[PDB]
Amino acid sequence: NITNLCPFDEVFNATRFASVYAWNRKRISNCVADYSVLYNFAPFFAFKCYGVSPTKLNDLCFTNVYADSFVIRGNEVSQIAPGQTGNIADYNYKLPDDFTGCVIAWNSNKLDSKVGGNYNYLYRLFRKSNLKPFERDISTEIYQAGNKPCNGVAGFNCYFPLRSYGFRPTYGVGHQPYRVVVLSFELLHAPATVCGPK
Amino acid sequence: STIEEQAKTFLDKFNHEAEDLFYQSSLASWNYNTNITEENVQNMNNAGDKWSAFLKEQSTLAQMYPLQEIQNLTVKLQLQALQQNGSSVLSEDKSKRLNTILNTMSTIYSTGKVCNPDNPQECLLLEPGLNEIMANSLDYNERLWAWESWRSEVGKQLRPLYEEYVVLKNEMARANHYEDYGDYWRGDYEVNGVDGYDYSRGQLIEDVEHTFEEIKPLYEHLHAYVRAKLMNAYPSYISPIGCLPAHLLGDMWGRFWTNLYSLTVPFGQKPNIDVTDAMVDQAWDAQRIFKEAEKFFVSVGLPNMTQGFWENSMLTDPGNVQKAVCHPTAWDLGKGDFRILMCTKVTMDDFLTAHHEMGHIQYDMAYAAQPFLLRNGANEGFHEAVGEIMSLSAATPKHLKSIGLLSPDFQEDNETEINFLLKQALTIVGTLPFTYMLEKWRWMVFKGEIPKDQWMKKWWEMKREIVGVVEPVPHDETYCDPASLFHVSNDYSFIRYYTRTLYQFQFQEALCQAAKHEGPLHKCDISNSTEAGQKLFNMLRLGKSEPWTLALENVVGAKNMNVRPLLNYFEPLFTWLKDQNKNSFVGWSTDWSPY
Ligand SMILES: *[C@@H]1O[C@H](CO)[C@@H](O)[C@H](O)[C@H]1NC(C)=O
Ligand SMILES: *[C@@H]1O[C@H](CO)[C@@H](O)[C@H](O)[C@H]1NC(C)=O
Ligand SMILES: *[C@@H]1O[C@H](CO)[C@@H](O)[C@H](O)[C@H]1NC(C)=O
Ligand SMILES: [Cl-]
Ligand SMILES: [Zn+2]
Repeated sequence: NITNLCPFDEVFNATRFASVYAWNRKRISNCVADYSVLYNFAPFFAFKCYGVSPTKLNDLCFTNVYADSFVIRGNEVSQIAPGQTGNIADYNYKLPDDFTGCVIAWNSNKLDSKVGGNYNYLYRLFRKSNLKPFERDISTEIYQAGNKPCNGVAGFNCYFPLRSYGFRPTYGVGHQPYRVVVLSFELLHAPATVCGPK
Repeated sequence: STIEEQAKTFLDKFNHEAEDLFYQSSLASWNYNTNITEENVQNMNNAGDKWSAFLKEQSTLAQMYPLQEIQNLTVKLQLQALQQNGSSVLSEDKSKRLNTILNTMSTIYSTGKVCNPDNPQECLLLEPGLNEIMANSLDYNERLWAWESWRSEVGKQLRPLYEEYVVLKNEMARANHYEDYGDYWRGDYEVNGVDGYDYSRGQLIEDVEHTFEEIKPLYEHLHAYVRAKLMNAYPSYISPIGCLPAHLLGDMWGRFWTNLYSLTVPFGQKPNIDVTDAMVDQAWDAQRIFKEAEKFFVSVGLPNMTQGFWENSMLTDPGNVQKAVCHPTAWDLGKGDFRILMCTKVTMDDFLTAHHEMGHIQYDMAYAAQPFLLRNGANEGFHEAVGEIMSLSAATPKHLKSIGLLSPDFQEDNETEINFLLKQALTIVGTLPFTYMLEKWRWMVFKGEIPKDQWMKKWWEMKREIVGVVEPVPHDETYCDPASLFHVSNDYSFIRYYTRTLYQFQFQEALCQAAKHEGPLHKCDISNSTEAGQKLFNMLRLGKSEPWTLALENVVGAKNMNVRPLLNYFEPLFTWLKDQNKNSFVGWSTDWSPY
């Protein structure tokens, strides 16, 4: 039978993804969990699963199917995983240690790169402390790197936290843009009203 | 927060912004070089000025750190490379004066043209015509007059400018807590803050003199042989026991003796190993040559080139509708963008040059994971050595016959081996004394050991003593022979061509041991040697994040420069010359002159 399948293409086939410092989160809680992600650019660069195996995923029920998305560099995809260190993992997007889900990443050079440089994607470079798991911080306050507060002005020892990317088609595979999306699954000890197809 | 955290944050921000801006500038410069147009010229110009202003303001902001409280050697080296004040230390007047002096020097050297008494309208400039004569002219008087007139025309006009440039650079470097500009140049090899691998600037001169002490015998015998062979081509002008004229070296300055092979050929009956005609018969092209170089490099164990390389790099001249500089160039635009600009033709020279450029690009990619301020070679000589070892290993007959260029029905013999070794010595070991004496003279001038009224006298005396090249005619002190060279008038260090020439053989002999070689060093091929490739990559990956001595230890196992591999390379040629250099007295008498 069929009730209504998941709008997974709405996040996998979006016209433009969101930045890392403001990564979006879409709650999928009332849809038939049809995991057929293969048709979205089957040649995935990184298709890894944490806490669940690849295909048995399609025949298991869950309460929340939260889906997070953002764009990062090709060499930064390794930071999107349980127990990782770096700029992204700590200051932009942190995954829990016992994360149960999947992480899909694919190249988006043609879409998110221009001959003149796509400076629309920003990322946090400085922060007072490391972010917690699944924490979101839009703060754009001047990071105090010196001793005085700087009164909230950009100057010496007072740098702006967010930095741009400037993706270009001539960049190397390591620096080309990579659209990444995470499929978070968690059981809240609640009745799973919806499940996947049989 | 201690100063270390502030330094780390500033260095990260600078890394990001400078990476972006340097990629922009390199892209503009590439667009200009690959297409000479006013629009691309303007793009290169504005990109360059913005990048330079960003670098200058960042260095100004970097000077706010004492650098003595920091302990991280990486941050220390990054700041040292970024905190160098440079020419801004002197007052603005001295800055403008030195900039004007440099500009006029470069323009006078480039726009220099010599009028001749043969015809009132028969002037020829340096690059074309004059070099053709100095290389292929067999007439004594013609090349003598040309060599004398070029100097009398350029050095006499540059001497008043050099008298200002020397003192200006001395007052500039001394203000930077240095002894002189010659010492400032030697700061590249300076290693401090790491016991066991440290290296002072003063040790460079001593080590170079020690290496030249061992280079001398082979060069003495080579010079004796070249002289004995030149007596037949230029009779009534050369001495049996005396030095050689300066206009019989094959070039305007005698830096390279490649043009003397046509006269000092040991066995001219058998032609040299040339695979030019063998390539056109197989319908070879730039793409095939570069793919063969790729297969050779990956066979050693190095990563294959980026996809953007084959897509963005221009490896063949599109014709005179997209005009570009035909010089072989390696372009590391940054952020994983690597390209090679070369008008690749179907010739063995183009094959070797493509191998060299591919090796340079491999080196550039090795340390790609290092900071922007450390994305460079260990020193000014390591890059060219790493690029030349590949061309050396590729030019061997075994490699040419393994890839299908040389016919299997041909076994090398001693005659062709001696010919190739001697032709290589004409440019490798034949130029070492020139570079050494030039650098020593420049150092002594910058230090002040040579008074202003003894420049040319000391220059010619050192030439006679070291290189064994006598002056053809009396030269007044208003002359300036050193300024006649490009690297001297354009304010470019020249010792790199010596230290690099030694590092070349140091690496060649260090990689042959890993490949389990069983013959002479000139027949070694690092192809299919995974251990040698990994040993080399373990050093190319470091780049500038570690001292150059430690990098040298990784490959060669020695902490300091060594010239024994250089002599081992030309050991068969040395024995052949010794066996042949007995018909006349070996050496030269500096007291004799052709006038
Ligand atoms: C110095 O800083 C760099 C970059 O933060 C770091 O990788 C290195 O381990 C530090 N070394 C020390 C603690 O001396
Ligand atoms: C590396 O070499 C292999 C074998 O030739 C090839 O399949 C692959 O596409 C190459 N990759 C790059 C980045 O050139
Ligand atoms: C390297 O290996 C290839 C393939 O086995 C072979 O064709 C080539 O002759 C070898 N080259 C040398 C000289 O080791
Ligand atoms: Cl000279
Ligand atoms: Zn080179």
